[PDB]
Amino acid sequence: LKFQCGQKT
Amino acid sequence: IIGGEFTTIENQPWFAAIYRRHRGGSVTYVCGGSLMSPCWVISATHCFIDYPKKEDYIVYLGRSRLNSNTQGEMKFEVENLILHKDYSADTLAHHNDIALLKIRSKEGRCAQPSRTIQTICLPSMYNDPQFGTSCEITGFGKEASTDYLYPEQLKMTVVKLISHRECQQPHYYGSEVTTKMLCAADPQWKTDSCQGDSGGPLVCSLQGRMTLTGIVSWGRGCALKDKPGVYTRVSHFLPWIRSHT
Repeated sequence: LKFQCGQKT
Repeated sequence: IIGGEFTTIENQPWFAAIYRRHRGGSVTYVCGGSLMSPCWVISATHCFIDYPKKEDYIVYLGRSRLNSNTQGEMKFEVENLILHKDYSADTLAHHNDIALLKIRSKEGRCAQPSRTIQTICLPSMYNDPQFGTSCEITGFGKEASTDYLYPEQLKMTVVKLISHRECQQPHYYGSEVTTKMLCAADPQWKTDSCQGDSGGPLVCSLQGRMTLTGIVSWGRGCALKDKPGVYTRVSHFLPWIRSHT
C-alpha cells in the first residue's frame, strides 16, 4: 500500500 | 555469498540490483544496493569510483534473478549519483565507502510499494546492535572466490557481528579497520560476502526494526579464517545521508 520500512509480506 | 541459501526478492524487497550499460548492447551487473525511501537507493562509492557516469547505470527493484526478469520488477535511471568526498582506498580497506543514487523511472516516478519492493530502515545516530547479533547479508556476488561469473539466483546468509577489538587484532586486519567500519564473520568461517556483493546490505534487527546496519565494502579473500568481512557503519554516516536526502 505505502512503504513500511523493514517489512516483508 | 559463500554458503547461504537461494532466495527470492520477497525475502529482501529493499535490495536493489545496479547494472551498467555498455556501448555494445550488453548490460553487466555492478553491485547491490538498498532502498531507503521511494526515490533513494544506497550502495558503496567504490562501486562507481571508476566510471562515475550516472547515465550508464540502470537500477532494478523486485529482481530475484540476475539476467532474466522477475514479474513485478521496476527499472530506473540514476537521476543523481552522490559519491563520498573523503573516499579513500588503501591496500585493503575503503574509507567512507557509502554512495546514494536517486532513481527516476521513465515515467517520472520513484519506487512503488509491492510485495517485492519495500524500503529498509536506518538506525539512529551511532546506534548499532551489540557484537554477537546475527545479521543477514544478501546479493548476487561470487559463490567461491575462484569463480569468474556470478549466480543467477539471489542468495542470502546470516553472519554475526564481531567487536573492533577482535577485528583489529594484528592477525586479522590491525588498524585497517576504523570506528566507521563494522566487521562480521561466521564463527566457523564458512559463509561470508564476496566480490559482486559490494554495496549490498547487512540487515540486523535494532529496537524492533530490520535496520540497515552495514554495506558490504571489503575483506581479504572470501570466508577466510580470521579475515572477517568489513562493512560501512551506516549509523556513523546519518548526518551525511541526511544532508543529501
